[PDB]
Amino acid sequence: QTVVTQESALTTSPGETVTLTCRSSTGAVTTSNYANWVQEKPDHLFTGLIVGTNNRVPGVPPRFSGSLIEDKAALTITGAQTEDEAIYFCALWYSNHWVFGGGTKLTVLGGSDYEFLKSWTVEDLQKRLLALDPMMEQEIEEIRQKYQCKRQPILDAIEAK
Amino acid sequence: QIQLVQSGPEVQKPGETVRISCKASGYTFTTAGMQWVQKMPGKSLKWIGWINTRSGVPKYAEDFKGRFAFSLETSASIAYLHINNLKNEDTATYFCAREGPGFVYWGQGTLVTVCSGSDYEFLKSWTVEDLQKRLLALDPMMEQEIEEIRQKYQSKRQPILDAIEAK
Amino acid sequence: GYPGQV
Ligand SMILES: [Cl-]
Repeated sequence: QTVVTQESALTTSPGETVTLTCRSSTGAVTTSNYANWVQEKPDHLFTGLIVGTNNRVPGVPPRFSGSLIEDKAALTITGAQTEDEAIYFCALWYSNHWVFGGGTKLTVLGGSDYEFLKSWTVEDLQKRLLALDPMMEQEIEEIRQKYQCKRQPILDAIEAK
Repeated sequence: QIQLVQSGPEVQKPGETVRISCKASGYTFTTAGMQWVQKMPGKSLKWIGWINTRSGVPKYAEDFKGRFAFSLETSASIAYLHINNLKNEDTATYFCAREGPGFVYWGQGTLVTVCSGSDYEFLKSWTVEDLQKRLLALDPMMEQEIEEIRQKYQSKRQPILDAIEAK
Repeated sequence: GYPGQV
């Protein structure tokens, strides 16, 4: 019965502040909803950002913060970066189950900016480079399995003649 | 350093059973609970439940308790999701995610594809020649999707290679 | 507060 509602889409530009909100159809969001914010990038790559209303997950940059504003949970990005273009989902706890919002597609104008990579160590860059290989192979195998399902009814129809 | 690594994609037929694994590293496995989440294609997320890794006691979402079950192999730092009597609507990407409260660290996701075979209805009326043509036409479609993935990942590697080369 | 295993 409870529905959690987020803006379907927002656009920002580099360095702006943007606020995403998360509303409960039961009434006000409170700390007892332990609001979460998580980020999805391609391909179905999720990371945690905030849990428990305002606790920033280790390693998440300080431009992300969580709060309650006017009976909603809110994620504020103070100084958006192009790497923040992603889908943001909230989740609220209601006594005995988690309920997710529908997600907000955040667009960041300005194309791709890779200056952040300059601050990484060569070791961490090499690690990120290698980590792309399992991601790629997983996507390829998923496609193979999609086509296995497309082929099967055709093979069955040929065999049934 | 904390990582959750899930098993690979699975393709199954309705009525079958699947087991998805989630191998944890970089923290003491038994000190934080493991959540499971379903993301149906194009749609948002549903919580399946959690399992307490200290006590083994699970908590399930109502819609999932009949055919979805959690288990642990604590000595291996693995949490499992078991789905029995698969339905077409179970086609989705499944994630494990560590507490908390909620979803702090996420596995990469495991796509379970339940093949419906719903084309078989119309395809049975086709000649073998038309069926064979359709079967063969799937090959360039698949290979072009795969090559597009390869090209997409090449474009993802380049900024990283350039940053390495500038050091 | 939250009854999960944190
Ligand atoms: Cl042909």
